[PDB]
Amino acid sequence: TERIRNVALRSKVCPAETASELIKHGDVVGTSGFTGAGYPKEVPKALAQRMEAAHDRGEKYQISLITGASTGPQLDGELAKANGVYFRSPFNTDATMRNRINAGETEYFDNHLGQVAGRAVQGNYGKFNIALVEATAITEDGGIVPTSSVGNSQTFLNLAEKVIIEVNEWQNPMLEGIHDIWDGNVSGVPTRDIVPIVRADQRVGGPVLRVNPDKIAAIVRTNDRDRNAPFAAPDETAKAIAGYLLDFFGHEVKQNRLPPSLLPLQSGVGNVANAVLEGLKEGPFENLVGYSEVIQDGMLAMLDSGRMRIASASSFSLSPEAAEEINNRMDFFRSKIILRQQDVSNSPGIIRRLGCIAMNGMIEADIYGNVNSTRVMGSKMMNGIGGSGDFARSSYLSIFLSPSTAKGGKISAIVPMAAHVDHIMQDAQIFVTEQGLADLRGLSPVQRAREIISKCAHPDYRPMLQDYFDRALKNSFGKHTPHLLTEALSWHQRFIDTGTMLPSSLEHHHHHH
Amino acid sequence: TERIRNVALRSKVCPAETASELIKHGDVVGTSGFTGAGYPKEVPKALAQRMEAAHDRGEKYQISLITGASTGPQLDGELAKANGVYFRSPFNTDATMRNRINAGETEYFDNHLGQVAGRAVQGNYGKFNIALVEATAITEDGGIVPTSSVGNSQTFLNLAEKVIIEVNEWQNPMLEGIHDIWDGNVSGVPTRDIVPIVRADQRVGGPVLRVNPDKIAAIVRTNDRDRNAPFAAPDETAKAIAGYLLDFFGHEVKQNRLPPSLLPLQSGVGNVANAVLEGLKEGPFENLVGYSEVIQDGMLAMLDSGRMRIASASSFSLSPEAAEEINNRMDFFRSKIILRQQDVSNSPGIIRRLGCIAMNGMIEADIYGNVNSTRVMGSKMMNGIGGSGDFARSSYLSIFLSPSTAKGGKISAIVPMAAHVDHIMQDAQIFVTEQGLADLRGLSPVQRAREIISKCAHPDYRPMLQDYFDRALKNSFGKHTPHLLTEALSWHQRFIDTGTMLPS
Ligand SMILES: [Cl-]
Ligand SMILES: [Cl-]
Ligand SMILES: [Cl-]
Ligand SMILES: [Cl-]
Repeated sequence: TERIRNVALRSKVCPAETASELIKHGDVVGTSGFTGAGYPKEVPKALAQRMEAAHDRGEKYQISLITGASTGPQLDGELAKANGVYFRSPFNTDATMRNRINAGETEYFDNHLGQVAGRAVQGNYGKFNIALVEATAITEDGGIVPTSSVGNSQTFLNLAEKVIIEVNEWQNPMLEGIHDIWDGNVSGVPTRDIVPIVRADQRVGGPVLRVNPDKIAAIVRTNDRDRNAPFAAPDETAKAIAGYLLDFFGHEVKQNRLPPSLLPLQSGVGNVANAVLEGLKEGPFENLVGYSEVIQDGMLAMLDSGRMRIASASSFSLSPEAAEEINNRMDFFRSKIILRQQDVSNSPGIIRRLGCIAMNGMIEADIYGNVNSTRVMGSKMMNGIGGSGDFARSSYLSIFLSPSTAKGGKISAIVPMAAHVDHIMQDAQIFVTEQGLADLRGLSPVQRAREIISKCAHPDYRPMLQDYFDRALKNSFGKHTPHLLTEALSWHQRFIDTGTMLPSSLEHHHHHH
Repeated sequence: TERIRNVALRSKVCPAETASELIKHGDVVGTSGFTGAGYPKEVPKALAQRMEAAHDRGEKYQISLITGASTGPQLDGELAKANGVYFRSPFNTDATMRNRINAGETEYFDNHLGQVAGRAVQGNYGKFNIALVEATAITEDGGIVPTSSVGNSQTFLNLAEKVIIEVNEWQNPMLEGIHDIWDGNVSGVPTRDIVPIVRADQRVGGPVLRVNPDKIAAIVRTNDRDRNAPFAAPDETAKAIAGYLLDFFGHEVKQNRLPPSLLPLQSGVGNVANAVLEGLKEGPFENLVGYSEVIQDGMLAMLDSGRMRIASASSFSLSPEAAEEINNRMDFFRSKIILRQQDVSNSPGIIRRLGCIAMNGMIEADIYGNVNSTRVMGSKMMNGIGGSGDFARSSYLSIFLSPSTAKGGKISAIVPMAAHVDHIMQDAQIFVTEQGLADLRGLSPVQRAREIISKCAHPDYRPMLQDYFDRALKNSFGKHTPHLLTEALSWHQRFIDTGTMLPS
C-alpha cells in the first residue's frame, strides 16, 4: 500500500543522490536516529560519495551532524569514512566516527541527551540548514510518522530551513500509532510548559511529527534495515552482577523501601542490562514498568508474559531476532510500548516525579564513587555521556554496574581517581560488580571508599586500592576526601606505558609489603 | 505580644537543658537553618555542654546532624567543639565543624540541596529521632511559623519521632506571612505531585509548617541572633567580573537570546554576586525576577528600587545593615519576597521550566571547563556543593564566575585538571573572571580550552596553561580531551610542596 498518503507531497519524491545535493558544505544537519534505530540511510550514503569526490579534487565538503543519539554504518559510518563531518553531537557509537573524533578530525561534544533539543533551540549548534528524517509513512494531512525512534526529530523539523524525508518501506506500517509526539513547550523558549506525565503509560500528544509542507524539499523512497546489533549474551560476570542487583531489589522490597512492583525502570544497553532483564523475568516482582531511553530484547518477553505492563522509551534497541518478533506481532506490541521525544523520555522533571530506578554502565569509578562513563585514560572518547546523567541525577535510585576489571584483567574498573568524571559522588548511590554490591546511601566519601573497595573491587586490585587509601589518609592535604596527587592518576599512566595496571614485582610497591 | 498563640501548647514549654535530654547518643537530628539563618541556638548549646561532660566520664555521645544548609556557631560550632557530631549533611560553613570534617572526625556528605528532603524521606540518613526547628511563633491552630529560612524544616517535622521547637523572640514577628509551604508531595513517595509553579512570584501554599502537636515533646523560649553576611563591598576584581557578565547579558538581549527583563536569576552568596547585583541595580534590565536559594543585600536593594519585581528563595543572607533595613520595612518587603521549602526553590523541574540563569562561584576550573566547587587540592572540604548543581544542570544558562587567581597570585583558578569535579563540562556554558568571559556554547573540549585559556586565565598562568595544552595535544593517549597524566595534577602538588603554583 501507499506510504505517502498526502497526494501533494508525492510530487517531492526524488532519488537519494538528488536529495543529497540539497546539503551543502558547512551545513548544520539534524537527523533522526537513536540507539541504531530510525536514522536516515540512503541520503547519507549518497552524500558521502559526493563528499569524497569533492575532496579528491581539493574541494571542501563537510557538515555538522546533530542527531538523536547513535546512528549506524549508513550515516555515521559512511560520513566518517568520507571525512565529511566537522562537528558531531550528541552521541556516537560508530567506530570510524569514533576514530575521527579521537584524531581531532571531527569536533565532538556529548550533551546530555534530554538537553539536546533545548540547546539546539537556544542556537548552541548554529542555524539548522537541513533536517533529514526517516519516516514510516506520511499521513493524509502531511503528518510524518517516525520509524523505530523519535529522538530529536520534532525539534529538528521545527528548526531546519529545508526538510528531507526518507520513507522506508522496510519499517513496519503498524509502527503508526506507537509514537507520542507533544506540541507542548518542552525545550522551547521559557517559560516552558509543565510536561504533565504522571504515569509511564500516559500519552500526552499524537502519532505524528508536524512540519510545514512548504519546508519539505525532497522525499526519498527507501528500503533498508536499521542497525540491529547482535544480542549480547550475558556471561557469568553479567549474571553475577544481575544476581547481586536482584537480591538488593528483593531486600528493599522486604524492607518496604520499594513496592513489590519496584519503580519505573531505566537501563542502558549491554549484556549486563540483558542479564538484569532476564533476572526480572524470573524474579518475584510483578506489574513492572519501564521508563527508559530504549526498548530492549528482554522487555518483549516481559511485555508478552505480562510481567511488564508498559515500556516507555525514545527508541528500539533490538537484535535481529527481537526485531522479527516485534514485526510479526506489531499489533500487540504497539499496545504495550510508547515511543516519546527524547526531551520527554529524558526529562529530569518527569524522571524524578515517577521515581525511576536508573541502571547505567561505566568505564571506571574511583574509590570515592565518582564515575567515568566516557573517556578512557581521561582523553579518548568511547561513546558519550548519553542520558546517563539525565537519569542518574534525577532518579530515585542511581545504580552503576560493571565488571570489576577490563581488558582481560589488565585494567581495574575501580581506581584511585577517575581519569575523567561524568557522574559525581552525589549522583551515584549503588555500585555493582561481579564481586558484590556497595550501598553508599548516607555515607561520607571515606565511608564510600570502604564499601567500594570491600564490595566491588577485584581481588587483584583491592590491596593496591587499600594501600593508596591508607597512605592518602595519612598524608593527604585534607582528610575529607584523601588523595595522593603524586600517584592518583599513576595507574592510568602505568596502563599507557606498560599495557597493564598490575604492578611489576621488579619495583617496589607499598601493597606488596 | 505572646508568640505561642495556641494556649494548650504553652504547657510544653521547658528549659533548653531539659529539652536537650530528649536527644540521645546515636540520634539522627534534623534542624532548621540555611545560610546562617533560622537554625536552633539554645538546645544545641545545652546538648554540647552535656556531650562534653559525657565524653569526660567515658560515655559516647554523638548525633547525626542534618540541616537545610549552613548554620552558625551556636549549632555547628558548639557541637563541633564538643566533638558531638558523627555525621553531618548537607552543607556547613562553620570553621570548627569544617576542621572536624577535614580531620576525619566528623563524617560529611554534601548532597545536592534540593535532594536532601527526598533522600531523608527515602531513609538515606536513617530514622529521624528528633526535629529541632526554630519558630517565630506558633499560631492558634498550632501551625509553626518559620523564622529567617524554610529549608527542610517541613520534611524534618514530618519524619521525626519527636519534635522540639525553639520559639525565638529575637526573630521579627512580621516574618509571619513571608513563607510559602506547600502541602503537596514534592519529595515524598513516588509518584510525586506536579508542583504547579509556572511563575517565580506564584505562591502555592500557606504560611506555616504543619506538625501533629502530639509529636511536640518540648518548646523552648529562646532569644539569640542569626549570623549576618559581611558588609564589605566588592573590589575592582569583582566589579570587573560583573562588568563582563552585564555586557554579555546586554549582547544576549540584543541578539534576542534573552528577554529585555532577562530570566529568573539565581546566584550564590559572595563578593562577585554582590557586584553582579549592584551592577544590575543600576543596569538597563528592568522588571527582574529572582528565583534563587537566598535573598542577599543587593537583591533587597533592587526590590527597593523596583528594578526587581519579586525574589523567591529559601533563606536570607543579609548584612547587619541590610537586616536593619528589612526589619524596619518588613510590611513592604514581605510583599516582594517568597520564602519556599528548599526542595521547591531547588527543584530541577521548576528551575528548568522557568528557565533560570544560574550564576555560581567556584574554587577552580580546568582548561576544559570542569568545575571544582568544594575540595581544595581535591581533598580538603571548603563548604559543599550546595545548590550549585541543582541550578547549573537545570538552568537555561549556567555561568561560573571567579577571580582568576587566589592567595596573592600563588593559586591559579584555571588549572590543567581540576583536583575534584562538582560540575562536568556539560553543566558549565559560560566562565567569567576579571580577565574576560569565555562562551563555551556548542564547543568541543579542545575548543573550550582555547576559550578558557585565552579569555579567563591570568596572564601569569596563561602561557603555562597553553604549554600544558599544546604538549597534551601532541602526546596525550587520546586527542579528544588531551591530557598529560604525569603532570595533570602537578600544579596542585607544587602548591602543596612549595606554597605556590608558580615554578621556582
Ligand atoms: Cl514538568
Ligand atoms: Cl545519600
Ligand atoms: Cl513539577
Ligand atoms: Cl552546547
